[PDB]
Amino acid sequence: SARVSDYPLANKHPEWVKTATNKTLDDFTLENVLSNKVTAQDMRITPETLRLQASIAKDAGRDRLAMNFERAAELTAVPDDRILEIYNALRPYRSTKEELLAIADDLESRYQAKICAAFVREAATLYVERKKLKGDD
Amino acid sequence: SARVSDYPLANKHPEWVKTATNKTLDDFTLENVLSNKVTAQDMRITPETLRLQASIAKDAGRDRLAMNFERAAELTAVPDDRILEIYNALRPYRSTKEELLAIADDLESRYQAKICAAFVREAATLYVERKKLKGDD
Amino acid sequence: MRSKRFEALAKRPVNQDGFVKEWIEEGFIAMESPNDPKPSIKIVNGAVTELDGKPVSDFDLIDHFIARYGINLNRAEEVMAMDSVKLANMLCDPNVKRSEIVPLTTAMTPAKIVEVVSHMNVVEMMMAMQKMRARRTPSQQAHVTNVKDNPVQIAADAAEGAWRGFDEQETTVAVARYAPFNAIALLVGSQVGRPGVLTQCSLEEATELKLGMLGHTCYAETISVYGTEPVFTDGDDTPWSKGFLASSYASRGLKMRFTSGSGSEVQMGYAEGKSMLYLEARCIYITKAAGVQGLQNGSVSCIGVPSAVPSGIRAVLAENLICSSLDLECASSNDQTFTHSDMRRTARLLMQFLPGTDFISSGYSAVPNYDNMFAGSNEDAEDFDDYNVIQRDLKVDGGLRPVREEDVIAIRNKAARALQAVFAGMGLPPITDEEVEAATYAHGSKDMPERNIVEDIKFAQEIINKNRNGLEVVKALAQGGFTDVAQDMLNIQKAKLTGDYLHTSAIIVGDGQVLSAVNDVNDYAGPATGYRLQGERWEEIKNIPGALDPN
Amino acid sequence: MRSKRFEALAKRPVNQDGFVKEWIEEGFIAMESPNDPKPSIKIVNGAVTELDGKPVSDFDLIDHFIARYGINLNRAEEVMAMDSVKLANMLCDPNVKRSEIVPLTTAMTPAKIVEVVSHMNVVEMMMAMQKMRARRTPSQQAHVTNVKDNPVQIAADAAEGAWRGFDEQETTVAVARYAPFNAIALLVGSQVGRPGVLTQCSLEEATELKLGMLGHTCYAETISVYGTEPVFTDGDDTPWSKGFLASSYASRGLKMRFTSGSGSEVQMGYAEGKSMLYLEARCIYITKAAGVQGLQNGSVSCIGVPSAVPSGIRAVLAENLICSSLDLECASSNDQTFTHSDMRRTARLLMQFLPGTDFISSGYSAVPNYDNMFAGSNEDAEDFDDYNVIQRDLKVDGGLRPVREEDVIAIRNKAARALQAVFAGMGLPPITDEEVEAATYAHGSKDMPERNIVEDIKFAQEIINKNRNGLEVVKALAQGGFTDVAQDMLNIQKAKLTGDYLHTSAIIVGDGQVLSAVNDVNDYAGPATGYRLQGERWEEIKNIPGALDPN
Amino acid sequence: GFLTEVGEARQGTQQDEVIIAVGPAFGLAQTVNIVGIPHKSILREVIAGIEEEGIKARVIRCFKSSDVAFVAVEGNRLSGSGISIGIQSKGTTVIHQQGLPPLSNLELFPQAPLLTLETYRQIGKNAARYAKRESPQPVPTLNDQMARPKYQAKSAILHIKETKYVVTGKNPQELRVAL
Amino acid sequence: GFLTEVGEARQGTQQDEVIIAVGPAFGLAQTVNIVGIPHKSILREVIAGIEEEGIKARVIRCFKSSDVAFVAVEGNRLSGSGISIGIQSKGTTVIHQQGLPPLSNLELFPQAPLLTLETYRQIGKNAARYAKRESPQPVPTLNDQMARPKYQAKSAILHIKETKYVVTGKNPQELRVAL
Ligand code: B12
Ligand code: B12
Ligand SMILES: [K+]
Ligand SMILES: [K+]
Repeated sequence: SARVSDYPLANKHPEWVKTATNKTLDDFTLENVLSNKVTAQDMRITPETLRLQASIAKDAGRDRLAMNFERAAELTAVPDDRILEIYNALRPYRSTKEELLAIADDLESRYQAKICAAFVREAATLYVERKKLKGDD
Repeated sequence: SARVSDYPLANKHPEWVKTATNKTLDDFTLENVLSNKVTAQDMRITPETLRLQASIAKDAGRDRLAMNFERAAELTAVPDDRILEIYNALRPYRSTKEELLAIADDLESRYQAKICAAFVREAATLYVERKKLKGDD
Repeated sequence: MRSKRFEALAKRPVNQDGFVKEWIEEGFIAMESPNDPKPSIKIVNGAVTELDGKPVSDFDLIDHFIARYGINLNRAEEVMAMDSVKLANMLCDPNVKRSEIVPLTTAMTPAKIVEVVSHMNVVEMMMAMQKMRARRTPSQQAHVTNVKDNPVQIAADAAEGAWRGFDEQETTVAVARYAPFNAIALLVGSQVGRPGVLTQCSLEEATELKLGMLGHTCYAETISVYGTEPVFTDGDDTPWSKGFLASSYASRGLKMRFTSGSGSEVQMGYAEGKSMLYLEARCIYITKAAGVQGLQNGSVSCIGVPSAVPSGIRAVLAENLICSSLDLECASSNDQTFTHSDMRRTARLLMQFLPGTDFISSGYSAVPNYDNMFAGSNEDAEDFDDYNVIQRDLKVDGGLRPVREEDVIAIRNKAARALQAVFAGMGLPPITDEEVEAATYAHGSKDMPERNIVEDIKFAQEIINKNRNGLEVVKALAQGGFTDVAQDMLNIQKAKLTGDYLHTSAIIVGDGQVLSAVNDVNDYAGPATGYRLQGERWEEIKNIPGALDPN
Repeated sequence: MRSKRFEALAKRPVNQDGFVKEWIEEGFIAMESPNDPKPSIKIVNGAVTELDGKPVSDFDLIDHFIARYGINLNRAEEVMAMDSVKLANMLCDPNVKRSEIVPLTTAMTPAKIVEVVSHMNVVEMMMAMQKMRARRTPSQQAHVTNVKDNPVQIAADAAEGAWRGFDEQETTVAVARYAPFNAIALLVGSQVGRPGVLTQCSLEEATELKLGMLGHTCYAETISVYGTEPVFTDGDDTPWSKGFLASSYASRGLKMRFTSGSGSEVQMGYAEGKSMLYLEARCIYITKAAGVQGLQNGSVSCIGVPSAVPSGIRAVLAENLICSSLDLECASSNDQTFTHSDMRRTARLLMQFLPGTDFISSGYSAVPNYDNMFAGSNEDAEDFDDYNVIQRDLKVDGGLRPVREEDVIAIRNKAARALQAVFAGMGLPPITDEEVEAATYAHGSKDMPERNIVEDIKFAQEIINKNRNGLEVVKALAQGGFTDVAQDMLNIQKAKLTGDYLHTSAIIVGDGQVLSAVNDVNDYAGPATGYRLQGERWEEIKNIPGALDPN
Repeated sequence: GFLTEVGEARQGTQQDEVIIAVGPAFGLAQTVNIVGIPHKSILREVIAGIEEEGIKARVIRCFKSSDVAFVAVEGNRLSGSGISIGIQSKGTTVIHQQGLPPLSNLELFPQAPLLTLETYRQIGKNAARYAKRESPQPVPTLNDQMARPKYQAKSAILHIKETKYVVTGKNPQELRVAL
Repeated sequence: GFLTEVGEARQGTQQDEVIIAVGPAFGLAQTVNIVGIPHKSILREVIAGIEEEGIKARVIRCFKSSDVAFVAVEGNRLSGSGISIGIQSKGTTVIHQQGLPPLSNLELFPQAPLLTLETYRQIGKNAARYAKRESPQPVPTLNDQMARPKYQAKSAILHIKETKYVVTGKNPQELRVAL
C-alpha cells in the first residue's frame, strides 16, 4: 500500500481516509456535527487507516513503529472499557495465568486480534517466570 | 641552526644561552645578585638567542614570528632610551620624513640594524602617502 | 578568622544546591561506572541468547523486551564488532549522514551505545545532536498549571503559551479529581492561542487514557517506563503493559510518547549497582522496542539526582543523544528545577538549546514557578525575555518569539471568554465575568479570585462518570459564538482520523499541516546545510522589545 | 489595564541591557553585512596588487601592511578559488587535521576567512575551536585591581588568583602614577600564589614598555591594534609603530600579544560602513603580519557594541575562531561586563569555555566587580563557586580549581608580608601590620584601611624617575627573609633571557616548565583524542565544597 | 520504641475507623522525616486530627513495598471505611481509598519538606471526613520550586534507606503507639 | 546657545590660566551629556572650580580630532600653565598637561554616566591646583560595573555623532561663554 511518498495522507490522498458509512474528511463540518448527522462514532480512526500508516512507517525504515500501528489496527475493534480491562490485567499482580490466557483467547476468537493475543500470551508466560501475577507480591 | 626538537632551549640547550655581557644562566643566583657579581646590565637577551628562536619558529611553520624575532635580534644593540625615542617618532604626526630617514640611517650604521632600517624606511614613504607626518593633522 | 571572601561566596545560591559524592553501589554515578556491563550479543537460531554479558537464563522482563523487540538482529553482530571510538567519530562527523548511522545504532545493544557516546565531550554531543535529531525543525513544549487547579487561569496561560510559540502544552493537577477541568481548559485555551497546538493532561495511566477516550486530550507523554524491574513494578507496569497501552492510544488515533529520565531508579530505590545513563539506555530501548515513536528524557523529574554528581549534566545530554541516535523523537527535559543558581541552570539548558532537539524543553513553565505543579521548571514565564535575547545573540532558533502585551492580553481574554461559554453549555459551575478579567491580566494564581473547589470537583468527576465526551465542548462553543474554536477543535479530530501525526516527531503547524520527521527530514551535512535560522523567522527573532533605533 | 505578567517581565534585569537595531552605514552590524567586501586577491610579480576588491592604488596603511606581511602569497590564489562552504566544513570536520588547514587559512584574505566562518553556527564554531586552538591545554587569565590602587590588597588578590589556577594576571591603575606599585605588588603576589604566573600592567604604550624595560612586568597584552586607519590614528599608532613596538618587547626578552576586539571602530567613531567582524579580521591579520604570536580578542572592552545587535555574541565567537585558525594564541575575552542578567552572561562565556581556548577568558575578575578597574568583568570573585560547579557538571576543564579557605588565607597572608618586606627594603611608604591583616581577610577595598596616596604616588614615580629595577625587588625579598619568593622572582626574570616563552601560547607551568604551542601541540582528531579532562585534574575539579557523602 | 507489632492487621472492624499505613522504617531505622520532624509528633498529630472528627484510627505497618501508594493501598483494603493514609519515613503522605487505582488517590502531599505538624493534623481530619463520607475541602496545595533542588538527592538516599526493610510476601502488622 | 567663536586660540602668556577644551559639537549639535546634564551647567561648574582657586579659565573648541585625549592635548599646548581639561559632548573628561604623551594624563574620568555637577566642579578645582604646581588628591575614583552594559552602545552612538564635526587641519577656536 502506502509509502513515505504518500505521506501526509491528509495532503496526498485524503480519499484513502474514509468511514464505514463512507463519509470523508470533507463532511467533518461543525454543521453536520451540530445537525447530529456526524457523530462521535463516525470520528473514530479505522483499522484500514492504521494499516496505511503502518506501511508508511515500514517504508521509512521504522519497523517497530509499524508493528505498533498493526496491533493498534487490531485494537480498534475492542471496546473502550474492555481496553481498560486488558491493560489493568497486564499490570503487576492483577491477574493469574488463566485470566491472561483467557484474555488472549477472547482477543483471538472474538476480536480476531491475532498479534495482540500472541502479545498477551507471551506476557502470560513471562509473568510466570518473573513473578508478576496475582499473589506474587 | 635550531628546530622544534631543540625547543625549549633551557631544557635542551641551556649552554647555548648567554647574556649580552657573556653571562650564563647559572650565573644568575641569589648570592651573585646580592654580591653584585651579576647586575641588571647582565640580564639582557642576546641577538644569538633571538635568532635561535627565529629558526625554531620557522621550523614550526611560523615565518612571521621568525621575522619579528629577527627584527628584535637587531634591536638588542639599540639602547632603551633610543628604542623609546624610535617608537614615538613612528607615531602619527610625530616626525618629518627626513627625521624618519635619519633614524633609518642611524639604525643602519650605528647599530647595523638593516632589517629595521628598511622597516622605518618603508613607514616613511607610506606615512608620506598616507599622510601621518608632522603637520598632517 | 573567617575570610570575608568566603563569607560572600557562602551566601551564593549555588551553595544551597544538593551535591553528592559518587555512590557507586546505590547507582549514584551519572555515567561511566566501573560496574556497568560491557557490550556483548550472542544470537542463536534468530533469538538473542546473550545481552551485554547477561545470559537469557538471567534476563529480566526488560531484557526480554529489548532482546525480542528492541535490537535489529540482522546487523547486531556486525555492529558490535565495530570500534566504539570510530562510531563516536561518525556520530559527530558532519559528513557521515544520519541515514548511514541509524542502521548501525538500531543494531547496537544498550551497553554498546552507552560506550559510544561516553567517548564524547559536550561539544561533540552537540555537534552529533544537530545531525541525529529526527525532525529538521526544532520545537518547544510548555507546562500550563496553577496551584489551585483554576480552570480559568489555565485556559488563559495556555493561550499566551500557544501564542509565544509552544507547539505542545501540558497540564496536571494539584487535586486529581480536577483533571477533566484542567484538560478542557488546556485544550480550549491552546486552540484559541494557536490552532494545532497539542495538549496533554498528565495523570495515572488508566485515568489518563480514559480522558483521551473521552476526547479532552490530543496526545499523552508521561507514559512511564523505568530501567530496573523493581522500579517498573512500583511504577505499576511492565514492558508488556506499557507496550499494550501504547498500541491502545494508537487504536484511538492518539499520538503519544514514553517518558523516562536518568536518576528515576536511584530515586525510586533500586538501581542495581548501575550508572544512571546505562539504566536510562535500557529505557530508551524499551521505547524503541514497544514501537513508540518518541521519548521524553534528559532526566526529567529526577534532575536533582544526576545534577548532584559529577558529569551528571553531560550524562543528560548523552541520554538525549542516544534517544535521537536510535531514531526516536526527543522531548528533551529542561522542564524541572535542579538549582538555585541562574548560571548553572543556563548551562544545563544550552546543551539542547544550541544544537536544537525535537522539543528543546519538554515543559518550559508558561507560568511563574510558584504556579508550576511539576514543582517548577528550569525556565519559567519570568525568563521569557532572556530566552528571546539569547536567541538573537547566537542566531539559534529556540522555538519562541517576542510578543506584544496588547496581543497577549487579547488572546488571554478570548481564551477566558471561550472557556466561560463552555462551562455554560455543559452546565458547569459558573465562570464569572470578574474571573474572566482577572485571568486576562494575571501573572499567576495570586491574581485570581478564589473558587469553590468542592463544587468544581463534583462536576469534574461528572464528566468522567457520565462519559461526557469532547463533542459536548464543541457544541458548547458554537452556542457561545466560538464557532472558530469549535471548528479548530473539530480540525484536531480530523487529524486524529488521518493518523499522520502518529509518526516520529509530529506536530501540527500552521493550518493543519503536520510536520513530522517523515516530511521534515533532518538532512544535516555541516556548515550551510540542515536547519538554518534565516528568512522571516530570523527577523521575528531579532525584533525584541527595547531594540532602539540608533537615530 | 496592566498585564501583571508583563509588569513582572519589565522588572527583569535583562531589560536594563542596551539593545540596538542594526545600523549598517555606521557599521552597527556584527557580521554578514551587505557592505562588506567580497574576497579577491591579485598577485603580480610576488606583490599583492588587489586585496578583497581594493586596488593597491587605494590601499590604506592597514591594507599595505596586510598585503606585504600578513598573507601567504604562495597559496593565496589557490585557496581563494576553493569553496568557502567546503573550507567551513573542513574547519569543524574532526578528521581534517589542524596542520592541513593552517596552510590554507594563512593564504586567505581577511574577507575570505570571514566568508568561511559565517556559514557556521555556534555549535560548528565550537567544534572548529577545540581543534584550531593553538595550545593543547586550555588556560585562564585574571584581573587583579582595586579602586584605591591599594598595593597590599593587589598582592593579596594576586596570590589567591594564582592559587585558584590563573596562569596570567593583569593589573591596571585608577591613578596612572601608582602604576609601578601595582606592577610590583602584582608580580610579588602572583609568585607567592604560584611561581610562573605571568603578570602585566596595562598602560599607555611608552609607559608600559618602560615599566617592562625596568623588569617590573613579565609580559604585555593590551598592545592595541585597530581595524580602520582613522581609529588607529586616534589610538596614536600605525601598524609600523605597533610592529616596531612588538619587536622592541621581544628584544627585551618579554612576551607580548596584541589586543583587538569587535566594535572598537564603531565605538571610536569610524567603522567605514563595515561589519564589526570584517574590521576585526583586519586586526587579526595586522597581528599576524607584524609577527606577533597571539591576540586578545572577542570584543574585549567594547562588548557592548556587538551585544547590542543580532548575532553579536556569535560574531564574538567567530572572531576568536579566525584568530586561532590563523595560528595565533587566542586570549578570548570573557573579561568585560555587557549585561545585567546572569543567564545572558553565562551563555556568552560558554562559547569559549566549552571548546577551550588558549585563555578561556583574558580577565576573569579576581576581585569583586566593584573593585574592577576595567569597569567590570563578565565573571568576578563571587562567581568562583559557580564556575567550579559547571566544570564538574559538564566535565569541562575551565582552567580553575576549587580551593579551601584555610589555604587562601595563608597564601594571602604570605603575599602581604612579602610585599611588607619589599616596601621596607626599598624605603617606600610602609605597609603596616594592620594592613597585612586586613589584606588577608578582605574581599575587596571596602575592607581595607586607607593609605596616604599622595605619598604613595610620590615614591611610585621615583621608581620610574630613578630607574629602580626588579633586582631591587629581589634584593629586598631576600633581606626580609623571603628568600623563596626571591628565588622565584629571580627564576621568572631568568625566563626573559632564554626566549622560550616568546612562542605561541607560552605559559610557564609547574617547575619552571614552559608550555607553549611548540611543545603542547593541539592534536585533536575527534572523540577520545586531543585534550580530555581526566586524571588528577578531573579529581580536583570533582571535589567542590558541599559534596556530601551519602552517609 | 513507640510502636510495637501486635500482629497481622485484619479487615473492617466497622465503618468508623481510618487506617494509617506506615512504611517499614518509620519509627525504626528512621525516626524523623526529611527535615527533622520526628515520627511520634507526626503520628500523634494525625491520630489527633482523625479522632477529633469522632473517627477511630488504626495504625499499620506495611512491608510489601516502600512506595507510599502501595503502602496506602495495603492499608485501604484492610479498612472499615475504605480510606487510608500512607506515610513514608521521609514524610511523603497520601490519602487513598479502595476502588482507586494504586497510583491514583484522594489527596497527595508530594513535597515532604513542606509538611508541618499543623498540616499532618489536617490530613488526619480530612481522612476521617472522607471516611464519614462528607466532602472535605482539600488540604491546601503546598508547592516550593526549590524543594527538589534542596531535597531530591536527600530524598533519594532516604528512600533507598527505607526500601532495604521491604519484605516480599509480608502482610501488614498492627501497631500500638507510645504517645 | 552660548558659546561664541572669537577666533583662533593663541598660546597663553601668563600661567594663571587653565584651558578647557571641548569637542567639535560640544554645546552645538549636542546640548547635554550622556545622562542629560546640560553642557551649559557642566562648563559653568568646571569654570567655577577653577575660578575658586584663583586661576583663570580659558575655553576653546577643538576640531582636529574628537578623541578626548587629542582634544585636551590641543589645549595643553595653548595653555599658559600647560594644564588643560578635555571634554567630549557625552561628558567624558580628562585633565591633561604639556609634555605628557597624548594617551597619558593627570586625571581621567572614563565613565561619564557617573559624573555629577559636583564632580565637574571638583575637576575644575583639581586642574587649578595642578596649574599652581600643587599635588591635590586625585578626585575619588567613580567605577560602576553596569555603566558599560547600560551606556556603551549609547556612548558609541553619541561619539559617532560628534565625530561628524571633525575638521582636519583646523586649529582650535577661542570661545566666549554665556553662563
Ligand atoms: C519526582 C516526581 C516523580 C518521580 C519520582 C516518584 C517516586 N515515587 O520516586 C517519577 C517521575 C518517577 C514520578 C512518577 C510518578 N508520578 Co510524579 N512527581 C514528581 C514531582 C515532579 C516532584 C516531587 C518532588 O521531587 N518533591 C520534593 C521531594 C523532596 O519530596 P518527596 O515528598 O520526597 O517527593 C516524593 C513524592 O513526590 C513521590 N511521588 C512522586 N510522584 C508521586 C505520585 C504519586 C501518585 C504518589 C502517591 C507519590 C509520588 O516521589 C517523590 C520522591 O520520593 C511531582 C510534582 C509536585 N507537584 O511535587 C510529581 C507528581 C507528584 N507525580 C505525579 C504523577 C501522576 C506520578 C505518576 C503516577 C505518573 C505515571 N505516569 O505513572 C508516577 C507514580 C509512580 C510512583 N510509584 O510514584 C503527580 C500526582 C498527581 C496527583 N496524584 O494528584 C504530580 C503531582 C505531578 C506530575 N504529574 O508529575 N514522579
Ligand atoms: C571602553 C574602554 C576602551 C575602549 C574605547 C576607547 C575609546 N576612546 O572609545 C578601547 C579598548 C578601544 C580603549 C583603548 C584605550 N584605553 Co580604555 N578603557 C575602556 C574601559 C574598559 C571602559 C570605559 C567605559 O566603557 N565607560 C563607559 C562609557 C559609557 O563611558 P564613556 O565616558 O563614554 O567612556 C569612554 C572613556 O572611557 C573613553 N576612554 C576609554 N579608554 C580611555 C583611555 C584614555 C587614556 C582616555 C583619554 C579615554 C578613554 O572611551 C570610552 C568610550 O568612549 C575603561 C575602564 C574604566 N575604568 O572605565 C578603560 C580605560 C579607561 N582605558 C585605559 C587605557 C590605558 C586605554 C589605552 C590608552 C590603551 C592602549 N593600549 O593604548 C587606549 C587609549 C585609546 C584612545 N584613544 O582612547 C585606562 C586609562 C588609564 C588612565 N589614563 O588613567 C582604563 C581606565 C583602564 C584600562 N587599563 O583598560 N579603552
Ligand atoms: K513534559
Ligand atoms: K586581559
